Amino acid sequence: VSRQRQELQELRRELEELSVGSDGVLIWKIGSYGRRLQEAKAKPNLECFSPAFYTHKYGYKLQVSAFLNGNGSGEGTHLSLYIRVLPGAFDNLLEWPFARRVTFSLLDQSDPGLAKPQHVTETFHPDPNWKNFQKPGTSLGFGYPKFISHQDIRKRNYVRDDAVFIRAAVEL
Amino acid sequence: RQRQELQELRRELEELSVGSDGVLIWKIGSYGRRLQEAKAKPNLECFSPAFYTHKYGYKLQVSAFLNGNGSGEGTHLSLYIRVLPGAFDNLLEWPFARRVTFSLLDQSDPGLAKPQHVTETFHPDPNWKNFQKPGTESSLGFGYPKFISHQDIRKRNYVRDDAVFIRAAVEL
Amino acid sequence: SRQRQELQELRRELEELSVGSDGVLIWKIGSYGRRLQEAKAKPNLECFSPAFYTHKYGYKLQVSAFLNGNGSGEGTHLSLYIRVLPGAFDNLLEWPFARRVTFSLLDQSDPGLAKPQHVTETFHPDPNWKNFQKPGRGSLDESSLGFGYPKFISHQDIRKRNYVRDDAVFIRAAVELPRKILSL
Ligand SMILES: [Cl-]
Ligand SMILES: [Cl-]
Ligand SMILES: [Cl-]
Repeated sequence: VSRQRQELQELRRELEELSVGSDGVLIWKIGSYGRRLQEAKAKPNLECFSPAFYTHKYGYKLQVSAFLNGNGSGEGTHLSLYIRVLPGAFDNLLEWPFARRVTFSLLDQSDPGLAKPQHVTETFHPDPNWKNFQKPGTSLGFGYPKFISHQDIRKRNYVRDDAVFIRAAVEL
Repeated sequence: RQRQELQELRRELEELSVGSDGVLIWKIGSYGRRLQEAKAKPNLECFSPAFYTHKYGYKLQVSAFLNGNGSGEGTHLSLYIRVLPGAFDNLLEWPFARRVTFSLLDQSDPGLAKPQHVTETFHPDPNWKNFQKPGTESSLGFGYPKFISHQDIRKRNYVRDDAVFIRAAVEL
Repeated sequence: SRQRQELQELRRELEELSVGSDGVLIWKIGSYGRRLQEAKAKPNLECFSPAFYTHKYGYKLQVSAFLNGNGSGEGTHLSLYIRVLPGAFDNLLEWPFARRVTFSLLDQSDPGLAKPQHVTETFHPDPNWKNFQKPGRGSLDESSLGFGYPKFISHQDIRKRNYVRDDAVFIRAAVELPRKILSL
């Protein structure tokens, strides 16, 4: 029994090391949007987390997070989006502070052949003085409290089939 | 209980099945045994792992009747493809209209002699219901009931070490 | 047993997903100090990288290391080797394996503040080395195959710079990939 469980834990860890951006891109699907939005309205600062992902194979380990009902200046009125640098297996091989351009998008879920998608996008340029980007060891989220308002999110296909797509594109 | 813990990992592995520059290579092992099973069970269809054409692309699945079906029954290998519901469907153009190239690979040492692959190409038919957006008649896929005859498959190295390779290249 | 069979099937599926990143495998060897002491006590003690495909539908390779050395490097050097393993796509490939291989022991220094001085060896696989031949049966069944460097880096040199950092070493194997085609 102990062997089968240690085996499952080993495979789960292996799967997590396979979470890697595609040309620096992570697309995070937040399902059950309708329910999760009501949970966030009942509990201020309830945060959703993406799976951890490597920017590129043997790169930085990052994690996207979202407040469906918002946080800080966006609390109760906006979707808020953040990213964090996590301790990664290959940190000693990397340049510090983390200084890669990060592009956040909330995807417009429209068929591109029928209508041009109108994604909500913002490009983050890390400040080398912010502690957030320093080598882990030697949370620290960085992002936007007012990414998209509750009124604006209903104006395009940002929510479709009770799901939203958050895109984080890291310049490699 | 653990059947679903294992099914969670199996589902994640399926999400990691992605074409290499739009290419899926599907190995059908135990050819002799499976061919005999196909002769005894005419509705016996082999399925490839499901795969994404590209990261965040269309989810497809290749299938084969080793003893053939329809007009190829008992005389040919029949090859088909289907669109399956994918996690990113709302981001894609519909109907699926990307050129698909099927090849049965000649397993000849390329350093010795030029392998003579058996190849067919098609542009997906917009009137084929399965090429339309999933969720929006026969359960059969789209393809070739007469891909290669049983006489031709025994020539060259189409069957080698009791295995055949099916290649499906999707124009990205 | 049914769940145990399922675990081994998933483990095989995960191995098929071990693919180099643009032909690159980076292998982290943790607990370096302890493993060096174990290797001093057991001369044949060999560390193995996970098996990996050079590229999707490519060659299956595996890197190996003797922390206390093998052959001419025994007791004085780290020895590095690579071998071809039976892969699912072997019958579609050119044999013998002839793609350029570059081995590196990584100097774990921040590249932005100091130039890391990696220890490197490059080679064009010799067509006469039995391992680089197509994998696969005779009455003689042994494991002596892999080509390499018995004297990759000396024990004196590995203690310089940042080759060992946080009790770990990084071994890099970069393999030459098929060239992309372009129509003019
Ligand atoms: Cl730092
Ligand atoms: Cl995908
Ligand atoms: Cl150390």
